Amino acid sequence: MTFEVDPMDEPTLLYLLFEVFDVVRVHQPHRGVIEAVYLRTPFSAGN
Amino acid sequence: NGTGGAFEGGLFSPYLTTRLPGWAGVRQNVMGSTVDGRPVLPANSSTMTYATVGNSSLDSTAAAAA
Repeated sequence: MTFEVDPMDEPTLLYLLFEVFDVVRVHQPHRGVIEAVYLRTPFSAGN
Repeated sequence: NGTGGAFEGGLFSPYLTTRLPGWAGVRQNVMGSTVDGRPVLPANSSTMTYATVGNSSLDSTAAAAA
């Protein structure tokens, strides 16, 4: 992507957002062990 | 100037890969002042006299010393 922005003497910064899904699944199967799995579909952060 | 003169805008060359990383020191010549709770100017900049590491001196602790 290439943006064309009219000039400013002060060095601003572009702020782009890629809208994604940011779901979460919270599971607690015992007398308190809160286990959650995360999933950001397009921009996943997981090894 | 060098990237400008009479040509595409000063940001023509790159692909702007440097998604502004999350940490201090991404401001080249800001007279970054105001250590927290201390009006004293901490940094002449983030681009000088930082080889030598933190002053690590006494800021305002006076009640504990007494």
